[PDB]
Amino acid sequence: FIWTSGRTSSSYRKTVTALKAGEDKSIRLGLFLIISGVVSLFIFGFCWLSPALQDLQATEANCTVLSVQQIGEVFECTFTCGADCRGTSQYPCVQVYVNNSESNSRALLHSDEHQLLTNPKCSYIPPCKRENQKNLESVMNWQQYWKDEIGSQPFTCYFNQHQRPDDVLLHRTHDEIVLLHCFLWPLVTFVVGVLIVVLTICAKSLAVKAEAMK
Amino acid sequence: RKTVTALKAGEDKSIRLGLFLIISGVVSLFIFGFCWLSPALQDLQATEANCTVLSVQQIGEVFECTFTCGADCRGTSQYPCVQVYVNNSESNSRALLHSDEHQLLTNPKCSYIPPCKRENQKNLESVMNWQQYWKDEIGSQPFTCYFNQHQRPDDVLLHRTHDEIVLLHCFLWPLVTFVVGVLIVVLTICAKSLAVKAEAMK
Amino acid sequence: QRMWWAFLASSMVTFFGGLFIILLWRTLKYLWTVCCVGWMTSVKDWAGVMISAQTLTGRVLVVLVFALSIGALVIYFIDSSNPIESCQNFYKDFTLQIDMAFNVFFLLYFGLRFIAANDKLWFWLEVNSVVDFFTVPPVFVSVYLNRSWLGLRFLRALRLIQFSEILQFLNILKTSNSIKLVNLLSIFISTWLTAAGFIHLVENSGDPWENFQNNQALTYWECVYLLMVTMSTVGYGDVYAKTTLGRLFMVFFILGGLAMFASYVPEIIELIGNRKKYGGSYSAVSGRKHIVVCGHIT
Amino acid sequence: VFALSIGALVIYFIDSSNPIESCQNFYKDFTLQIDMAFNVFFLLYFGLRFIAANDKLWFWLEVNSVVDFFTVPPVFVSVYLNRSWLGLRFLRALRLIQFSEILQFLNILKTSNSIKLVNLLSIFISTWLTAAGFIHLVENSGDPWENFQNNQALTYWECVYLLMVTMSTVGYGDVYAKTTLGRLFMVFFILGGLAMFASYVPEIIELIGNRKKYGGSYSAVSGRKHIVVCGHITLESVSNFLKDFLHKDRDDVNVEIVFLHNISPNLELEALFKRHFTQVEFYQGSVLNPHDLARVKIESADACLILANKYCADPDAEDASNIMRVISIKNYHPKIRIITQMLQYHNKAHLLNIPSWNWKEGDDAICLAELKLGFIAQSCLAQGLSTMLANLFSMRSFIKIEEDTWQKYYLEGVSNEMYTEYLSSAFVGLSFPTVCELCFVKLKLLMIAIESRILINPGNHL
Amino acid sequence: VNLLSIFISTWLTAAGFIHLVENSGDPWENFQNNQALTYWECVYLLMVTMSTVGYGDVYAKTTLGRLFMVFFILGGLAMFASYVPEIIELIGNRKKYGGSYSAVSGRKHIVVCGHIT
Ligand SMILES: CC(C)CCC[C@@H](C)[C@H]1CC[C@H]2[C@@H]3CC=C4C[C@@H](O)CC[C@]4(C)[C@H]3CC[C@]12C
Ligand SMILES: CC(C)CCC[C@@H](C)[C@H]1CC[C@H]2[C@@H]3CC=C4C[C@@H](O)CC[C@]4(C)[C@H]3CC[C@]12C
Ligand SMILES: CC(C)CCC[C@@H](C)[C@H]1CC[C@H]2[C@@H]3CC=C4C[C@@H](O)CC[C@]4(C)[C@H]3CC[C@]12C
Ligand SMILES: [Ca+2]
Ligand SMILES: [K+]
Ligand SMILES: [K+]
Ligand SMILES: [K+]
Ligand SMILES: [K+]
Ligand SMILES: [Mg+2]
Repeated sequence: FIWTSGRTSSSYRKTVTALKAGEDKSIRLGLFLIISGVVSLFIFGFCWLSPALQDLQATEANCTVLSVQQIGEVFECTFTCGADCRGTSQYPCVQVYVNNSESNSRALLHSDEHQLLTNPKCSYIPPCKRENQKNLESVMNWQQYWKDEIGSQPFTCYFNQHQRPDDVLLHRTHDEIVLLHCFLWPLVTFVVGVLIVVLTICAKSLAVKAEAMK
Repeated sequence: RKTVTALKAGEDKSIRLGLFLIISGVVSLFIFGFCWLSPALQDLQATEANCTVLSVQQIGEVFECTFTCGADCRGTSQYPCVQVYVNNSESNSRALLHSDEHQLLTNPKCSYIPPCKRENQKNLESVMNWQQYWKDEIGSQPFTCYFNQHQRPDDVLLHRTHDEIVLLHCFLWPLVTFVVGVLIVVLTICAKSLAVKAEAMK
Repeated sequence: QRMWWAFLASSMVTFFGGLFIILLWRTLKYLWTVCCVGWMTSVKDWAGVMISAQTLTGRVLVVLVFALSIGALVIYFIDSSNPIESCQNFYKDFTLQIDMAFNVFFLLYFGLRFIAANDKLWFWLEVNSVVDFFTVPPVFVSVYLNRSWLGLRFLRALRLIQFSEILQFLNILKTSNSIKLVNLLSIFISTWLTAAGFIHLVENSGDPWENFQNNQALTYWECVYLLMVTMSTVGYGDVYAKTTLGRLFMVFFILGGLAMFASYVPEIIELIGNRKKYGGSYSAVSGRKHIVVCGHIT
Repeated sequence: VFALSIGALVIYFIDSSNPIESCQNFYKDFTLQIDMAFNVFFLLYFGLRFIAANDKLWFWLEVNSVVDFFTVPPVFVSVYLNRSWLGLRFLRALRLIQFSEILQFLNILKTSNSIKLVNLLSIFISTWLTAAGFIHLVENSGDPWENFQNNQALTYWECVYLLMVTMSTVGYGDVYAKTTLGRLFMVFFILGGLAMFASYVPEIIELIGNRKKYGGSYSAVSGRKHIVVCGHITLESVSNFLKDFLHKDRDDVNVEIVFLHNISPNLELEALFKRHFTQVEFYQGSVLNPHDLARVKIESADACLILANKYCADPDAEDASNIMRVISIKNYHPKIRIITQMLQYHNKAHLLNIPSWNWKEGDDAICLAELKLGFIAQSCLAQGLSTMLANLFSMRSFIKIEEDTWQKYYLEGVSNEMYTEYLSSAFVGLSFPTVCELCFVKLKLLMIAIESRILINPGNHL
Repeated sequence: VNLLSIFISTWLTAAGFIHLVENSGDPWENFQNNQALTYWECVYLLMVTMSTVGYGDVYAKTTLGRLFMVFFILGGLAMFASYVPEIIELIGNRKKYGGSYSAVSGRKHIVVCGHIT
């Protein structure tokens, strides 16, 4: 068939009873779980490597706001309405600038790395709630709550002089729990695979002793 | 005749290798020759000239540059457009200056582009800085320029976009591959034929 | 709060706790030697007769299994059109009551096959036992929790593997060609549907390292179509997997699914269409004589 | 060597996630120290293979020498320069080619099928990974005539996925090479990689899954007898045997039937065994193998039945094969009851000289030619008696139809078989004719004979 | 040599024809739907089409180009499917056990022949 066409012609002691077959299938399973657990550990390790280093390279700092302002420009958010319905609405842009613990110089605040990447030109984005008036109201609400925060309390912040060279975050975007589960359950798979092999060999060898006893 | 021992197999493998390097070098020479042909002719067809600026001005319109921030992060920022017009040695008529062929092709409507550095204010500051440095260059010194009446019919460049060194390496190392392939065949045949003379000597 | 892990945990705990209990019973049976026809056989024989179609009740049970496998598959097909996780009232959800009853019947059929089994550990590792551990416990958990997750419910399609066996039990399939055709069709369809369900689960729930943000909203039938396009090697590219796990699954399926398609589709098409062109019989005409010629015809 | 090849491959996989060229401190980079040590070990292993080599020039041109020249020197240069380039490091994946050879050295791989499977897997995976690394290098570093501006940011795993899609001929088009060198490489790989995939993937899938379905051994059940059947086993032979053995006119016997044959049963025999699922078991083996004889538990079987090929081309060859089977069974267990079919009578005489052949204990050689010629001779004393005798053995139910035809009467007569059982103390002390006229229609039973042992139709004096 | 010559000449000729047809549009469309395809781009497209990979990044867009593509798909795939395995079988027919024994001074050797299994 689709492999070439026409394949170009044709181009190609046993004292234990039946229990032996079930026990050899149990060895197979336990070995396959050992391999699965190790392979999945490496697969998840390669997938988590870049996110985990990009997170580790960002240090904790103490921050204080230098200023809060609007740049007068506006941007599109997308608002949603069931099945696939979406349209766009404007929001006004705030910028916020902040004191920094590693560079001791100006940097622009970005609430989280998704906000930084969805609009790196701007400091905050409202959840899009239909009309422009509600976006502007929600930006003005956040703006007023940030503008009076002057040295009130040095809030902790996250920074990376190598890849966020003048940008600052309020949150870690890397959930430790999700990473923990991604490395724990492959380890559980491996441990269960070892115990299945061990109990199968323990049962198999005790069957011979219980046979020779008779 | 088969007086040679096991060494025959290593020497025939050495002939194979030397022949494969000869073929590789010739084939890669033709492959690189077809790839360099259009760039090298588009470069050769552009003559050197002496230029002088007629005027420096802004067209009032603005354009997007893209600014970058790690992994894949990019956004866009405006820059104001300058145009610059220049005296020409082949057509003796108006042409628009474009700093290099990549600038010409990224925005042919405009004469310069700032490296995008976040906010609009820094782009406008950097355009005003370049503009002021170009506006007072009136006959100060006829700076050399590159032109092609056949494919840049009213457009002029400050630089060659074709690096001679990169082309030189692209044709040199396939030639080295070919010469090494010949020397391997020659030394293998020289060793093979001297082994017969040293055998007959005994 | 989300509960996806409770359904999955109930299946894993069922499969591995049973496996460990069997292996511990074996170990401790021989370890008792350190410290030192029956009714069991009669019930094992009765269960083995019921499992086969040797009695009217056994035939009824086998037909019920055949019908309820398709019923559960259709129930999964209905649910595949809804959101991935949701809250739904058991006392007011006819499909959840029907699924509850179907899984009761499958639990009973599992219990009968366990009693009839010769080597328990061999039975625990028979794949239609595995299909029951990965499809029966999560229905019980859902009916208890008054919530559902569309998790490993696509494994219901693996129930089609036993169709040829239970047709042979019912004295329906006798010829080798028909048996082979049914086997090939069952294996092809069950593999296709199961693989489509798994890629549907993986595409609709994104990558954990990407924080589940790169999920692709793919319907189950869209995934079925994508799998068919991929198996046949057409590869349109209009629909394709985008998540890392989806592509990792696609790479492993490309090795197996193309060899299955390339082997099974020609063989199925050869098995069908084996009709005799020259059959039938001559129809005599009144008033006209006819002559029969035989022997050396060339 | 086996471990460190995988270690170096994993190190390359780690590095493939970083930028193409970078500066990194050797004294503070555990992966660069580990790579340094791994390449020291490979340099030593290279030196040993060079010393062991017979023709040096042949060794210098062996491809795992070439793989060391293209992977060891650049590690040394990197450790000296305190910098790394992800250049030709994908050639580390070619180290998997020697895995089968070093497994054969370790006395692990012996069978041809396993050796071929390992070779195919190693060649496929190493080719795939190496080609993926090369296309990754070429795509991430653009064309020199385009001044390296048309580069495509492709990850190594993205290139691996693209290569798999291309090899299988699926060609999604979501990911593809865009540079001129990348496409030129794609064109040459399409010629070789598709022929490799189309050839190796079916052959690997054939090599795997070669499992014996009918393995294992019979498990005896306490309180229930079992019977081992061997010799000429085929769909019609088993179907005819099971119709007579399991007939409803016998009493409630629960004797299990175990078949031993060296040919895997076809789909129609497997269906026949499934229709008898609780009474028939089959095990694939040779009757001449004591291991198989122990598997079918022939040491505890009630008897062993040996069916014969009555329509064989060579009766002498068939008789010899049956004689060998009897010899093997008796050699394994002298005290096993053996019932066999013998085509000729001289071969029956040959067989009865076996030291363990005990006709008193119950060894019956059913000679076909003898019994058929005896039945023909009894038809010469009374015509129809061959039919009369033959119908007394085959188990047959009553069949009745409304038509008044000779067939109705014939079938009514055919419904009777010959049986054997012990008879009441209420008939002890009477004459044989008297108990016959008593049994005839009151009990509805006819007696031909009684247990000076076997007496055919006793006189009135007994 | 015959297979290689026929394969390469067929490939290059077909690529040139599809290059001509794509760069000069359809007369009923007044030559306005022409696609600027280079000769090497057409060669790559033909290879992708012959092997049945079908990326879709490059494809014919003119009516004549597609009409040519349809007729080439019938012939070019049968040529590729037949010739590429046969060429790969013809190459690589090397004898693994060639060469000759090299005697070692001070050590004796024994030659064994006949029934070897
Ligand atoms: C008898 C055996 C097979 C049962 C299988 C184990 C299953 C049923 C067990 C394992 C973990 C358990 C869950 C653990 C946590 C919770 C959350 C709680 O708010 C309700 C109970 C619930 C939801 C449990 C339900 C039963 C559960 C899912
Ligand atoms: C259902 C799960 C959760 C528990 C399994 C029950 C286990 C522990 C018990 C119940 C009955 C037991 C079986 C009873 C009879 C036999 C036959 C003997 O020749 C092998 C052991 C075996 C097969 C026993 C193994 C252990 C066993 C299967
Ligand atoms: C490692 C690189 C840099 C140098 C290699 C060493 C060179 C100079 C020397 C050292 C050992 C030498 C080999 C020693 C023994 C033999 C066997 C003889 O019958 C033919 C010459 C031959 C095959 C020699 C060839 C040249 C040789 C390989
Ligand atoms: Ca009767
Ligand atoms: K294809
Ligand atoms: K395709
Ligand atoms: K395609
Ligand atoms: K495509
Ligand atoms: Mg049984």
